[PDB]
Amino acid sequence: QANMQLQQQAVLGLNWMQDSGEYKALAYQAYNAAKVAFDHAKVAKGKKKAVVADLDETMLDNSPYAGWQVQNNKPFDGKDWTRWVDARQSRAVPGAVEFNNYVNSHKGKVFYVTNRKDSSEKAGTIDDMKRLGFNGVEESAFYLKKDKSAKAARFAEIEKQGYEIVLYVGDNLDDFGNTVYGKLNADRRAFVDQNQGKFGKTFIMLPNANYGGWEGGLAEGYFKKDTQGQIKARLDAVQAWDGK
Amino acid sequence: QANMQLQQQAVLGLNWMQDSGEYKALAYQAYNAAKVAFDHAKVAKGKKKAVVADLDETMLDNSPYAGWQVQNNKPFDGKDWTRWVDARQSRAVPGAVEFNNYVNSHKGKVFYVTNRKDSSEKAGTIDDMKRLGFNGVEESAFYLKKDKSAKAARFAEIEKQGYEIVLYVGDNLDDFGNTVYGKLNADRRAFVDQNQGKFGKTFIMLPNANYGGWEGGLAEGYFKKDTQGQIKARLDAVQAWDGK
Ligand SMILES: [Mg+2]
Ligand SMILES: [Mg+2]
Repeated sequence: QANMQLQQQAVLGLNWMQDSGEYKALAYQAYNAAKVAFDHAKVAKGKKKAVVADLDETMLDNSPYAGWQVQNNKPFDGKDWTRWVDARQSRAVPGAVEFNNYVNSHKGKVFYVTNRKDSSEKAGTIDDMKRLGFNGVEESAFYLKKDKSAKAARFAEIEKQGYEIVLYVGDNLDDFGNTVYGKLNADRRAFVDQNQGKFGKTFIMLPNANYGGWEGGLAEGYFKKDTQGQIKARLDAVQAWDGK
Repeated sequence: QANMQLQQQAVLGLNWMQDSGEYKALAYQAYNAAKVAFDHAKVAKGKKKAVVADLDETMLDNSPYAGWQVQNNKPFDGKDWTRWVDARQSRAVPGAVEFNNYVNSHKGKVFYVTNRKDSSEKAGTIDDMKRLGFNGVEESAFYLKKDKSAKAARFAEIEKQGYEIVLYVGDNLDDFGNTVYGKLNADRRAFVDQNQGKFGKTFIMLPNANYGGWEGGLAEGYFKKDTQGQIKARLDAVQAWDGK
């Protein structure tokens, strides 16, 4: 089964995210930097300070779903995902709760801009965030996915309400705007070089070695490929020393 | 072959580190935070400002060696590693060169505290660092491994010369001292919680989902286990949703 080959390729990165103190230190580092950024942020007169935050693998830890995929040789499946969301077993990314609550009690507002589905995944999402200790998880704070996965228009909606976004937190570059949405990794890397100065300042990164826009970035039409085509794209992407 | 199963488990994390703009953004974020830390660092009168930096997967990118392991189903092998080092094809972790040069030209000194071998890996190391553009790669800047892998005694040696280490940069928690050297991941995670405030400040983390002290941290005597025992430890470490 090519599906076993596909999920086994995630095992080491899953181990790292789930078990290592290194992963946790990177989460703390991101949220420590995010606090400094928020403290220093200067906002135009008339505006209120907003922080925009992605959820999955930024504030919520869905690693148990990945653990289930590995154990059962399952590729991603939207219906399996909703059952996970409704299981209400999401964990918190280290640092995230304390950061969220800090912002919200110090003249800011965190907005959750997320591609969990507004229709079917809102309830489990809000339940888990309350349980995990996030302050300000009222409906109005959430900009969940409707039709589009691209996030900029939701950022814009927030700006329409007299907020100035002072920072953006995410594990995916598409959490920072639409510049490289649906683009291959060369373009995505180019965006990062162009915006080098913003990282750890206006753009706050969380680590995610398991999935994301970088995965689709491995090859043209990657997500439309079958399991074998996806494995091939992963393997063809490998940069290797010749052994000499 | 269990050895194929072992290296295939690294593929996705290797793809991430090698190809994603996200990895690069995390490297920039770490080095942007490191610059802020260095700018603000206050040192006791009489002392000179030191920065201590690990090399492999902190300032030097050895991902092509990992790419060769995957392509050839090879576990880690010290002799293969030296040939890689002597190949002189090391790449630079994004941000690292600019950070190193900044410190060294602004009343600081970067010291390279590294477990590349002093005897046999020094020459290739220095060659690659000069080629990559690191300033101050004279012999005296390097504290390469002799007998011990633990790093604290080398940090102490630096402190003996009238330096105060203002920050430490690494991809491994053992790059920050000896508190959790050779310990399992629970202890390692506990260290991170105890030192939560230092991350992105005094302790600067780089991402490494491919290998490290966290790998040995998966199980008691992990590095002494055969390939099958190591795969088992990885798999047994997986935290999984029950699917309901
Ligand atoms: Mg996310
Ligand atoms: Mg290292």
